[PDB]
Amino acid sequence: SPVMVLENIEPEIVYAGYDSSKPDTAENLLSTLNRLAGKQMIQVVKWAKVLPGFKNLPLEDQITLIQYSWMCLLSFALSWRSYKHTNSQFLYFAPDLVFNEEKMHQSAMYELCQGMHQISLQFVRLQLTFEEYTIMKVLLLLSTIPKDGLKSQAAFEEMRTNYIKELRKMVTSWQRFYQLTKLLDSMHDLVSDLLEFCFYTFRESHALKVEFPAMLVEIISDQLPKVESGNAKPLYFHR
Ligand SMILES: C[C@]12CC[C@H]3[C@@H](CCC4=CC(=O)CC[C@@]43C)[C@@H]1CC[C@@H]2C(=O)CO
Repeated sequence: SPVMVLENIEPEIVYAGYDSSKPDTAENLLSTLNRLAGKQMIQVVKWAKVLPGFKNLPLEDQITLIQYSWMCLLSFALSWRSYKHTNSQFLYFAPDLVFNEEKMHQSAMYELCQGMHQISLQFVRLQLTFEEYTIMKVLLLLSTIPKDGLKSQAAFEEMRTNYIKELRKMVTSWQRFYQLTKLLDSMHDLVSDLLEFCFYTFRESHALKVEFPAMLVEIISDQLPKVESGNAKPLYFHR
């Protein structure tokens, strides 16, 4: 049943809010992009809190998972918007913020922009259906746990596996499932890339003149303060 509920809960529109006009170099794209991230998060939490099964684990587990997987979320989402609106032609961050080989170019991010684009590209080729995306997206929320587990760990695995079963239910064949689960797996590869960059732009804020809101502040100072190592255990799907 969930799928139905997911269409409903599937977050809406979010504006980045960039007073575009004068030269927009690194110090410009990133502070607005971060700002953008800060607003979508308020949206992701609103989304997750009604999710089937997930809304059932105590508030502690819920927030942890959102933290260890926030980057996957937003990035996976960027791909879908880029794919739904521009046919993947571009990276649709926000209605008021679209990227062309020029924005990616002078965003000081061209390389990661290309990676997130390579994802949207896989969406087109596979011609992803909302159903698939919505379920895959829950799988990303449920894809990176604390190396040592969760309080409601047992309840957690049954849940995720159920969503697995659901995605395969949706896939109804085994090749499709496979392509989709392999896509999500690869995501773990991109996200680690996006995170190390986000982290060093964090640690080197003022000096690079790249600001972060406050919402994203309390999250990164929490996410990478010690996990820049390997206490963040992603849960792949294949080998
Ligand atoms: C965190 C980040 C700015 C904000 C974006 C993130 C990439 C994924 C993403 C996709 C979206 O659809 C909205 C903003 C955002 C969440 C970037 C990767 C590096 C960059 C920085 O490191 C900024 O200094």
